[PDB]
Amino acid sequence: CLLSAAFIAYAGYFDQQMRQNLFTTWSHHLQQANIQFRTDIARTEYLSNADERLRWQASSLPADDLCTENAIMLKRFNRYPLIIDPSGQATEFIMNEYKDRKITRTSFLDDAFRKNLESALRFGNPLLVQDVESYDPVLNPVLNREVRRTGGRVLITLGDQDIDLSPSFVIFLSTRDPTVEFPPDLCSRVTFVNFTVTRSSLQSQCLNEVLKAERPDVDEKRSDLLKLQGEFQLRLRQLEKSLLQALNEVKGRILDDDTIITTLENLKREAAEVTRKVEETDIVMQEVETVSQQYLPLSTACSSIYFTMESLKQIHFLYQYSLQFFLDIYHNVLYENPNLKGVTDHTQRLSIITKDLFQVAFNRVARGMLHQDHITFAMLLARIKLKGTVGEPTYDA
Amino acid sequence: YGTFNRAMLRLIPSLRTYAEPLTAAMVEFYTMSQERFTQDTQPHYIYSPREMTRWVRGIFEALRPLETLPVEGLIRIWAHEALRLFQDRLVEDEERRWTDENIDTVALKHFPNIDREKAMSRPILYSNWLSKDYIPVDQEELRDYVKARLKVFYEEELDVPLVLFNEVLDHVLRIDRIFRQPQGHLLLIGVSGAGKTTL
Amino acid sequence: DWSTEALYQVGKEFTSKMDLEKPNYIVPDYMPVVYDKLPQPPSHREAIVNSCVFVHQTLHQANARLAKRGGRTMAITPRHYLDFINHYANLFHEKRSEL
Ligand SMILES: Nc1ncnc2c1ncn2[C@@H]1O[C@H](COP(=O)(O)OP(=O)(O)O)[C@@H](O)[C@H]1O
Repeated sequence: CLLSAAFIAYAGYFDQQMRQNLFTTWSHHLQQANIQFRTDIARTEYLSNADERLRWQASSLPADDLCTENAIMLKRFNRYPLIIDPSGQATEFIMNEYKDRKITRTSFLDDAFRKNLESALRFGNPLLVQDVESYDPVLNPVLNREVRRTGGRVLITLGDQDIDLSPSFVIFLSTRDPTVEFPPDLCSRVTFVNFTVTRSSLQSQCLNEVLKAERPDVDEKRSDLLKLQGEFQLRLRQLEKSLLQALNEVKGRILDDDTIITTLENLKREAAEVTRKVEETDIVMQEVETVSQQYLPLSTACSSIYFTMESLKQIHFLYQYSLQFFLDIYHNVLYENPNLKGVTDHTQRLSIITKDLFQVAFNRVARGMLHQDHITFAMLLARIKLKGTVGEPTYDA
Repeated sequence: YGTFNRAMLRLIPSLRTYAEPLTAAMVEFYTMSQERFTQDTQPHYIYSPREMTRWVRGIFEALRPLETLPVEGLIRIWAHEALRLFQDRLVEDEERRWTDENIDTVALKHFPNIDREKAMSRPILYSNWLSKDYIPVDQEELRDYVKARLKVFYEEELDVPLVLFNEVLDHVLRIDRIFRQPQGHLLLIGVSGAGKTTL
Repeated sequence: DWSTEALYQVGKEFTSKMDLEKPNYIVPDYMPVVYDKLPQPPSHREAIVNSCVFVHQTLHQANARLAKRGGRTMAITPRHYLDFINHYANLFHEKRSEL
């Protein structure tokens, strides 16, 4: 619980790699001090449930682990969040999650921003406020969660007048530019959650997608191991309570004994496999780790090539490329590859995928490039491949 | 300030003999305080004779109702005023220490025939809550009194709990001391959320 | 800003109503995060508070290192520590209740 609370309260502004570094530092310190915390805790799963996760997925949320951690932060928060989102997916998710509670949308530059504020405050309506760069100081009494008690009410001093707090007024601040800084007073009273993609986040995305496409057996097996923590344990609780219900309903009618025996056998079999799943918890980890390590160079190459494409803006203003463009390139080379049919080796398909990735990326990028910089992009791609490949000196000097 | 010190120590003849040593120690420390803590380090490291005037004024206010005070009490008041004037605005712990050892060594050098009561009583806390006048108080008695006052204040208004660690007590004493005088304008500077508005 | 002993004291006081295990708890601590730690081997509660203040110190160190490698860091305040303590209390109570 200490590790989970530290992750929720502090982490959220940093990217995936920095979050992992902080988590492993805290875990190493905790295990050094002989504080009993379960090892290999999946903070994504330990702080949520299967139904909530699938509802998030169905409510327009990406399948990335970073997005699930951000959703966890958006659910378990004591200070109202400031969603940093270069894209628009986070706002779509926050509307889809609070649609039933008539979530009102507004902006800090809206002339009727104030009216929309006490309007939601009076009736306990969740409010999504965007464009937080032009921050309104009038929210200071709200963000601080200051309350005054009078006659059994809870009043807030929204300006000179007073408005009742109402049961649930949850506000969501947000922006769209990742490269913005705020004064520390605002930063102290707000929970920072960041949706910005980086090298590590895109590397994780590409690794997950390539493990989903190629070698689906390992991907689900890793999913089974991750769900082994609480999902199966919780799942069999329903069968146990249904057994209790059947026992009280039958009132000891052994006459249709096979009936109860049926579910009894179930409570046997699904137990054993779960216990069985406990046994190979370790040995599966090295298998999944090795399979992931096999596909790691492709993910690193994907991250490097995408960030090279993004940074290609500095040569010429015409070289503008979006993350969706590289995602389309990756999906085209992974699912629409003419060279991948008729070959099934799990080690040649990877090489074909890498080669075709580089080739199709060059083809799709150079067509929007003048015929005096194709050599530059090809050289950058060759250097990226040389860094990625194993068995060759880097020639850094 | 030699004239000011002699007139200030007229409240009792047992302290007049030390007027010249007190002035010399007061000037020496100031010179050292002006030698270091230059402008180009932080934008508020200025030290004018206004600090000396505030020094002798505070000492005179502390000695106004007190009578028959030994020399060590006068040195304690002098050290307390020096701390409250020349190290409240310091921004790093190393300079706070530098000030502490330097005030200690200046007092030792200019007063080599005194007890070291201030050394053991390093906190050097003065308050007028427990006693009517401005008598130095113990850390724990002040903490208990502030705890009782906070217990009353919780139900009085702003029912938010606070913990009483030593820096809170020091800051409360400083702000009360500033609020006493009928010109007190305060500028609390620090990280947002450390307890400026609350205290 | 709050010092290490202030952080330890506020963590100790706010985590008082946390009915912590305090088991046998072998203590190979060796962590001098706070120098006012008990010379006798600290209990589970005090070790948890020390770990909390150590987490805060690590966040400060991480911010410093990030600022070294090209800025893009955001200030951490004692309000962050208070929120962390409140999250710890609420989450621990919720987890213990369901178990
Ligand atoms: N000594 C203290 N003990 C416990 N909590 C404190 C203390 N000082 C400040 N706080 C916390 O800080 C919050 C208020 O901070 P505030 O005084 O507004 O900071 P600032 O003055 O920098 O704006 C309160 O919720 C309170 O819990």
